[PDB]
Amino acid sequence: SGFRKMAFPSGKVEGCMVQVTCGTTTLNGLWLDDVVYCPRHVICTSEDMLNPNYEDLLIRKSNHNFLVQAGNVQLRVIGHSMQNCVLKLKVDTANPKTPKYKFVRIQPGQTFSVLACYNGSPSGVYQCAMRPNFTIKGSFLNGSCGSVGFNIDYDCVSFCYMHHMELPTGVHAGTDLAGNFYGPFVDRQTAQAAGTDTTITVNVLAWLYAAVINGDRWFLNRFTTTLNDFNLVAMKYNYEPLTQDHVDILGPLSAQTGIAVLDMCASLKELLQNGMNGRTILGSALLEDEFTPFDVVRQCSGVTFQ
Amino acid sequence: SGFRKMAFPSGKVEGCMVQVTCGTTTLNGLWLDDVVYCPRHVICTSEDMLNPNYEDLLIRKSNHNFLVQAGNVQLRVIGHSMQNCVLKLKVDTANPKTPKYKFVRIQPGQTFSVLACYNGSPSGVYQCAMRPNFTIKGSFLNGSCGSVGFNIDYDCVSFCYMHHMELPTGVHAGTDLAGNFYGPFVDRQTAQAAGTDTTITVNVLAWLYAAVINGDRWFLNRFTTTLNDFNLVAMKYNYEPLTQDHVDILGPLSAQTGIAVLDMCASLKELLQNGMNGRTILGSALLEDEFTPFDVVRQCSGVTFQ
Ligand SMILES: *[C@H](O)[C@H](C[C@@H]1CCNC1=O)NC(=O)[C@H](CC1CCCCC1)NC(=O)C1(NC(=O)OCc2ccccc2)CC1
Ligand SMILES: *[C@H](O)[C@H](C[C@@H]1CCNC1=O)NC(=O)[C@H](CC1CCCCC1)NC(=O)C1(NC(=O)OCc2ccccc2)CC1
Repeated sequence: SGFRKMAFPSGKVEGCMVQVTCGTTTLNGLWLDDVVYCPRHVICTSEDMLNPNYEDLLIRKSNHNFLVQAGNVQLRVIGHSMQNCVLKLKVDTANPKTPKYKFVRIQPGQTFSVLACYNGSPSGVYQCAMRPNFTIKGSFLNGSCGSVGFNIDYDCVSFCYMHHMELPTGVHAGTDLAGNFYGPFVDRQTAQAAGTDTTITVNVLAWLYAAVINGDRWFLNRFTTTLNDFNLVAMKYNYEPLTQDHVDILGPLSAQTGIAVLDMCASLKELLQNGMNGRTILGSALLEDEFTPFDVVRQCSGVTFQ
Repeated sequence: SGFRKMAFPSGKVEGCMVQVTCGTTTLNGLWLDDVVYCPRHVICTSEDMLNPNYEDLLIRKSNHNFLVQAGNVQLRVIGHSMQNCVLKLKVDTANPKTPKYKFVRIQPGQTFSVLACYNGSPSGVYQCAMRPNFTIKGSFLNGSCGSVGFNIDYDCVSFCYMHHMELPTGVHAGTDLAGNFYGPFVDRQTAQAAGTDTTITVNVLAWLYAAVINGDRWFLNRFTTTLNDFNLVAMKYNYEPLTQDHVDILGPLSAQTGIAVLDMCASLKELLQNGMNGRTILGSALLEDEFTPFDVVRQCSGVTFQ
């Protein structure tokens, strides 16, 4: 038993991290087969940032302007191209450590692990969610751009995030691995702000099921609620609407614990209206929303990877 | 910016995990050079558990009774010995993935990353502290024994924990890698209980400094306190005594933020006496104690590893 904010083992991704230097900017790249992926703002200078035209900026570059360091081995760049907001540097060496992998664009509410890196070297791993407002609440300093977020399915790494920038509220914005920003953000120094966020309802409910699986039951009650009457309460507390599809996804957890999904919703209702009254759930004094239903099942049943 | 409960990159440890099967018991081993380390209760049967004599149990074993699987390659055992509560299985193949490593026995209050494993395959990584009562609040199911906890210093893995058992409160007990239990626990099915725990004061203070570094300051005040008068307050709230050595360790964080250690203690005093009044710190509604001063400095300055 026990329940922890668990990240995926990072080894398959660590073998892919490289350093990319162009001009006065250094950041991380992701090396898969003979391509290094990195944020295109690496080609920016301290006087391009206001309104760059990256197409113009890139046509002025030569391959030898890109300095790619994989540990203590320089990789020679033999071609480059831009895909949305990511740069793809073709190098003459295929990464022998390349895992089985996919690029995936995730939905808000989905979680992933972030391997934070500086100068191509990993610093740490932690678990994130894509917030409903398409930011992530990460931990990123200067130099961390190009760190990636990922999930693992048995032997396959699904890359879903690469880091680009920090917004004025101290939250983070980035792209999928094909260079498309999550949310309305752009890689340009202009007025940009996160916008109002909401709590991921289906995830809170999953975490309440995790609590029950692990022996916290003080928050349960005998009541039920309808989906409609629940969402009327969620609306008021800045919670995402719960859909029937959410209810179906919570089916396995409902069946394992014997607590119908709508009964768990009635418990969440009372927690929202009454607070916890100085009590904790799974070591938290807040309602936690960065565990998906799949995360709960993975951790409570012991799924492994290869 | 941002502050997350960050684990070390797990790749160097993933390359060391193996499966150890003896009789009807399967668990994980740690493969370093030509030795596999695993909990000695692997030699127990479902009718030895009450009061085993492991010396007797082990002399009855043959090398071929130990089935060691490193992925889809069986490793042949050529010798075995017992060191305290760990079994050391000598195999005919040195692990080519063996990192630079140390075995270290940590003090209560120190943190580490746990690579949770089943059948020799990693499941996830998360950050723990050794509690003052020598338990850890982990996430462990049947089959997870032999998972290890570790820290990394630049290129060296310092192994500090290997998992053995779960106590009746749902917390976890285990050994250093030389087989010595943390705390009074024994690998025997008898009445054992964690005992009263306390909050790690020096770590709470470190985390308050992390909050200041990251822009939460609402909890600061103009007051100060003496060490004595602080510890009189900590005593009452089941907090560990703060020593002068703790104060010295918090020196760098004090100097970076400009907030004297004893001034931060006065802030912690008021938080203990008044609560947070519905406010959060670094996304928590509780005072967090599983970040050491070194953890805060590592994450806020961007230390990497190789
Ligand atoms: C890359 O390593 C780095 C990481 C970043 C540093 C601090 N924390 C982080 O996560 N990214 C940047 O430094 C990034 C570079 C620019 C991105 C846009 C294209 C030009 C390069 N800069 C930022 O993170 C910042 N913010 C920003 O661009 O967003 C909008 C904004 C910022 C400030 C006021 C109003 C609006 C912080 C510059
Ligand atoms: C190994 O993989 C496994 C992990 C453990 C299962 C559930 N969560 C976990 O962390 N360890 C065990 O199953 C372990 C085996 C025994 C250890 C002692 C020597 C014989 C083998 N068993 C336990 O974890 C348990 N508890 C225990 O021994 O502690 C004292 C106790 C337990 C129950 C009542 C009173 C006192 C749970 C059996």
